[PDB]
Amino acid sequence: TPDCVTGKVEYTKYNDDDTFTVKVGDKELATNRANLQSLLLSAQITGMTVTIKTNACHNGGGFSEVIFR
Amino acid sequence: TPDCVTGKVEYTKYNDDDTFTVKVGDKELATNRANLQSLLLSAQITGMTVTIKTNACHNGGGFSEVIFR
Amino acid sequence: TPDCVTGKVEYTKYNDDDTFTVKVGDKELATNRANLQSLLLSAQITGMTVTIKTNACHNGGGFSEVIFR
Amino acid sequence: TPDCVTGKVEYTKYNDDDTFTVKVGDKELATNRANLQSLLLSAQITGMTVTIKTNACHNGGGFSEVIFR
Amino acid sequence: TPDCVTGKVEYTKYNDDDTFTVKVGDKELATNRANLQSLLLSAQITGMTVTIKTNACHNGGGFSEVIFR
Ligand SMILES: OC[C@H]1O[C@H](O[C@@H]2[C@H](O)[C@@H](O)[C@H](O[C@H]3[C@H](O)[C@@H](O)[C@H](O)O[C@@H]3CO)O[C@@H]2CO)[C@H](O)[C@@H](O)[C@H]1O
Ligand SMILES: OC[C@H]1O[C@H](O[C@@H]2[C@H](O)[C@@H](O)[C@H](O[C@H]3[C@H](O)[C@@H](O)[C@H](O)O[C@@H]3CO)O[C@@H]2CO)[C@H](O)[C@@H](O)[C@H]1O
Ligand SMILES: OC[C@H]1O[C@H](O[C@@H]2[C@H](O)[C@@H](O)[C@H](O[C@H]3[C@H](O)[C@@H](O)[C@H](O)O[C@@H]3CO)O[C@@H]2CO)[C@H](O)[C@@H](O)[C@H]1O
Ligand SMILES: OC[C@H]1O[C@H](O[C@@H]2[C@H](O)[C@@H](O)[C@H](O[C@H]3[C@H](O)[C@@H](O)[C@H](O)O[C@@H]3CO)O[C@@H]2CO)[C@H](O)[C@@H](O)[C@H]1O
Ligand SMILES: OC[C@H]1O[C@H](O[C@@H]2[C@H](O)[C@@H](O)[C@H](O[C@H]3[C@H](O)[C@@H](O)[C@H](O)O[C@@H]3CO)O[C@@H]2CO)[C@H](O)[C@@H](O)[C@H]1O
Repeated sequence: TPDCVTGKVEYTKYNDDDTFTVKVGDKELATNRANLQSLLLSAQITGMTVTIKTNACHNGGGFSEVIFR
Repeated sequence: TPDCVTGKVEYTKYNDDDTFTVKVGDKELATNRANLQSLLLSAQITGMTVTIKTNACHNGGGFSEVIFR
Repeated sequence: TPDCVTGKVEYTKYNDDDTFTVKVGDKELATNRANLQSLLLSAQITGMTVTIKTNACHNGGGFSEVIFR
Repeated sequence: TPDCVTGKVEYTKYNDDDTFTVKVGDKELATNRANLQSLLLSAQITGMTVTIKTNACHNGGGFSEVIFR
Repeated sequence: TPDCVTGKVEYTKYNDDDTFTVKVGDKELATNRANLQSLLLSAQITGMTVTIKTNACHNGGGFSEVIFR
């Protein structure tokens, strides 16, 4: 799966449908994997660099793959 | 969904019905989303600014949408 | 539900029946809500003040309501 | 249940059968309670003193009762 | 189960199939145990030394056993 955006998490958002949005770089991307919520908030709090891989690389696009560095 | 309140979390409370209350600004709001409990307490401990979006913007109103900054 | 004890968490204990005991103030109180375990240990580690509300305000009494401040 | 060992956690280990081993003092003990995994690793990271209570107080013995101080 | 790699966690990755990859030493290894995701990310953030034991000791190999030191 290709890299879409790499960077620090600017903000996260919990959605009415239980999905979770993350803003990294110039894109807001959303995931339906509940296990990733606490992991992503942890990366945001600690300032980790994350890479989000997705073929839906556009604002509002979905993802499931994330590299935490 | 419109913004209701934005600010640091003053206190959180676990309710007898397993819902979770948060006090931000001048409003106590509650959520039935279990996944938000650990995320909100983490935001409270670390001093994050949160924005709660809800149409029930009154004391005791419910919500599901939260932006963590 | 009336306030029972307010203070820092002195110690916590995981019980054989999966309930969880917290000592706050002059009382040991126990809860059967699994979701509260990680929340309470977090309060203990970070030194938060908690208020436990319960009508069984005696040693070994049960609770479900907790305010994290 | 009698106290078995009190001390700081030296190391923890996740096992193939989903049990979790902890080395405290001179004993390696294991638990089948999944809820204790994140609580014990948190105690390990923060340097908390824990007391494990069990009648199987020997290497490889099981436990479920833990006091976090 | 034999020791495969020991070292600090270089990066972690959440996979489309809900498995979780860790890079330690010269190998990426992945686990299907959900419970390990938060524990491994915590090890990564705090700089713990982990030892992964597995008989599939090759890049992309699976594992379930990990020692956190
Ligand atoms: O969390 C939401 C969602 O994330 C992942 O799927 C993403 C999009 O939601 C999905 O529409 C997209 O589909 C791809 C095909 O996989 C690809 O073969 C084709 O070339 O393009 C479409 C549209 O871009 O895939 C992305 C991930 O790359 C995840 O796979 C999915 O289960 C779900 O978790
Ligand atoms: O966690 C509790 C609850 O939060 C969200 O719902 C909120 C209120 O509980 C709900 O009564 C309120 O409904 C609104 C409609 O959104 C609005 O379209 C209609 O005109 O008026 C009613 C009454 O105010 O909505 C808020 C959130 O905006 C969440 O949506 C719900 O699933 C549940 O989680
Ligand atoms: O986690 C254990 C338990 O906590 C809460 O219940 C507490 C006691 O376990 C329960 O015996 C006690 O019952 C009260 C009645 O609610 C009250 O109406 C009556 O007058 O007195 C009895 C005895 O004090 O209530 C406390 C909490 O106040 C929680 O409600 C329960 O679901 C369970 O989680
Ligand atoms: O997590 C594993 C396991 O821990 C707890 O049980 C422990 C041992 O695994 C169990 O064999 C042992 O049983 C004792 C009885 O307590 C005692 O009354 C009897 O006389 O002898 C046997 C020793 O062979 O007890 C320890 C804990 O004391 C936990 O109770 C169990 O449910 C399980 O979680
Ligand atoms: O999380 C993935 C997976 O991890 C553990 O299994 C590992 C490999 O996935 C599995 O293919 C490998 O199988 C071994 C046999 O156990 C061994 O008897 C034989 O000699 O070699 C094969 C191939 O290497 O075992 C490793 C762990 O050593 C875990 O056991 C499994 O449940 C699953 O969680």
